[PDB]
Amino acid sequence: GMRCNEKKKAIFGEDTLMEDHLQLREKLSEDIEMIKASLKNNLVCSTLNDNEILTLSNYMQFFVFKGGDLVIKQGEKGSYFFIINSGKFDVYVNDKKVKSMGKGSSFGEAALIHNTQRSATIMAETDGTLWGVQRSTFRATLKQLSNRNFNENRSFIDSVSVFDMLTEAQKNMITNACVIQMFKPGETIVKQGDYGDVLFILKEGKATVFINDKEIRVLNKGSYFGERALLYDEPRSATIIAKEPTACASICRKLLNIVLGNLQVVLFRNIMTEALQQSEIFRQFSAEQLNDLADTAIVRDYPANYHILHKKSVKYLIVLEGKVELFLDDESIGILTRGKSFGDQYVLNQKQKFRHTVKSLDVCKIALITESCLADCLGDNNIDASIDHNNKKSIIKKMYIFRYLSEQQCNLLIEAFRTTRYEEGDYIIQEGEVGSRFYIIKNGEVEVTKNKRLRTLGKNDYFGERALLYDEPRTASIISKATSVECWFVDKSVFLQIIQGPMLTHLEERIKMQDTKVEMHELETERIIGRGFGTVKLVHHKPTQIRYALKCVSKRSIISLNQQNNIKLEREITAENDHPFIIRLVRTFKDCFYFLTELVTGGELYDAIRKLGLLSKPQAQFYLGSIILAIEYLHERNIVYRDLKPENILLDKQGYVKLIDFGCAKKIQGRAYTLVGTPHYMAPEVILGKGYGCTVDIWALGVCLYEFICGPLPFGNDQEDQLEIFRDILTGQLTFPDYVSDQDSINLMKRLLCRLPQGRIGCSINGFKDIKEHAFFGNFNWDKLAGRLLEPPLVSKGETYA
Repeated sequence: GMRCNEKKKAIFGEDTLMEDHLQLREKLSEDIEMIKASLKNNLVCSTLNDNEILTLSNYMQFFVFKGGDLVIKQGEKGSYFFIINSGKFDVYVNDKKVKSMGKGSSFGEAALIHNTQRSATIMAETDGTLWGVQRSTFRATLKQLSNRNFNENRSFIDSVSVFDMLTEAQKNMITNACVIQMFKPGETIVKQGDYGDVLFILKEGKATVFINDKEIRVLNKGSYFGERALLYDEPRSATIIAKEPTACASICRKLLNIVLGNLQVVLFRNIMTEALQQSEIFRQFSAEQLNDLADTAIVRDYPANYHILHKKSVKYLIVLEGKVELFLDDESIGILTRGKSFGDQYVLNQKQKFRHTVKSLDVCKIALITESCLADCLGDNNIDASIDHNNKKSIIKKMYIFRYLSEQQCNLLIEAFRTTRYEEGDYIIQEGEVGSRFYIIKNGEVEVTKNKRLRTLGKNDYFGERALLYDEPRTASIISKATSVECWFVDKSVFLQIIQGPMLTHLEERIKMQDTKVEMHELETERIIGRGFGTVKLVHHKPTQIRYALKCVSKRSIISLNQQNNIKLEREITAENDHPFIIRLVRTFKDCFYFLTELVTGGELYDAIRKLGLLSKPQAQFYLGSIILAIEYLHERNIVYRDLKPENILLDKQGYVKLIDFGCAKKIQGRAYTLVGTPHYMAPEVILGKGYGCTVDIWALGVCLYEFICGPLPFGNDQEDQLEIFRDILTGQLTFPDYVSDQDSINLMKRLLCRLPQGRIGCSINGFKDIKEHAFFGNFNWDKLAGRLLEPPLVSKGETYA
């Protein structure tokens, strides 16, 4: 009997105590009504409907205690929330008796929001029992309720035909406008003849339809009605009455108009945008431009066999319904069905005579875009020139170098483009030579080469942009690899006449820092500039003499709080950020993790506002405006920041802002539920645990504006206890001091600090447009902000760090 000659591995606070007291107990009517009563008064649960509270009530657990047994200690980490069922319980703060609690009373309120160290000890005087629930269970139950409600409502949005032409984002936005409405047997949901404006969808139960007091049919779960009442003012065709207990998801037109705008206008824009984008011309148009074409297009119904067009200043034609046949003279050239379109030729050549014929094959609906309709869309009568102008604008607005310049700067630059032609085999650029030109390929193809082939570029690609910022050797060659290639080009001399010093300095310094492929051994630490988490060192790169910042995240710090999956997700977000008002990552290192970023030398915004005192309107516009662009950028990439506060905003050498610290930031996929952020800045929806998204940063924006204009924080300014901060956030009164003289500032603050996201400015389908166009910003040039053409509020004299 031989043995195994290997080896075999071995195996190895408040929740432990409540386990000793837990017992099974069937809940009666009297128990449920007590729970229901107690939760209706609770900070988080007061807004919840009966079915939500009844669900939460069921997850409560029975805990039996003897007189003298410990329930809660003072200084231990909190977790349970309690409702006293029987007996008496005494509260001893600092080993000193204060209150005596009995049947109906509650304690451990804060535990339902976050892990908090308790204040006092609760002891049991007589033999008594508690109804209890943990945080985990409570937050999980609130998550599941709201999340399933949302998913169920969205499926019903999908089953309703009138919403078919809404986008993903539009459907998700109106899913939140769904209100659940309960009807007992006998209750009439809608009555024949009433001008109602509400769609209804049966989740569970059945309801009977009555036209003229006569039963037509019965309606089962999934059946819906009132979709026409979201579009038009019309009487109800029927009287719908509930047969059994029924739950209805409902959408009112009033809320839809707030959230989405006019539903007919939005649907048509989507239909028209999709059609117009089939043409290569209108793909380059902006969303606004296409929306304008949709709003002003002439819509017409034609009978069959009608000459819609023959030999009229129509340039483009879209089939909304039916079929039309296209003719060149007597030759049929094709049939256009629903969604197809015609007119590329005439859109591009404004003055060209319409040579084609369009004839309806059946009864049809057609959208027509005229010459005036394009001119109004584009802002001038020279359609051919504007389309060319915009084609170029679309190309350069994708490049960092050009996309943040003012519109006036961008227009002048486009106008300065000159065209040249090349024979096949011509070196457009030769490597090693010093360039002074930026190129965009109009026609043909080119080959990028070095020392062998690297790439191939064609129509609307670009190259050589670095020559506008630097005097350096071309790292590659550009050989014309086609028949007769044409490039648009702009000279450096022209670029330098258009761009001004501050923007040029920003670009010079920013594009350079990707070139320096640094290594850890090439960095020398000058001084420390931050502490924590870890430490931030100012470092000096020996080869290039460029100065950087080096954050030092410790391994033992990250592994302690289990932030394993969060540091990798943080690196991803931080690396992808490429906006002028967001910190730019250079590279990372490991051995402790490291972030190498650009050096920001003008200190925190926390200190700047404290140097300035109360900000004037122009100063608040500048800083809040700057934060808006950074936050907008992140929201467009589905990133919620979650920790917006002045501490997390640095100022650069020129006085422009840099958003830092993306530890709390997250790539949003649906509704987020985790409680993160800094309490004073946290949005109500985060605290209430029913789901949130990018809208939280807009609340935070409001908190910042309040600090800027008013001085103190709007909620919990005096408070240190986190429970009392959240309370003031949830139910406190928003007030403004007597020295705040600006009506528009207060209006904006109130609407940014709207508790429910649906009524919050910037949280509708228009997004930040509504914030940017608010009267507070009436005299504010957003165009000049991004391009660094505004005097900032404060310019730092020398460098400044914490």
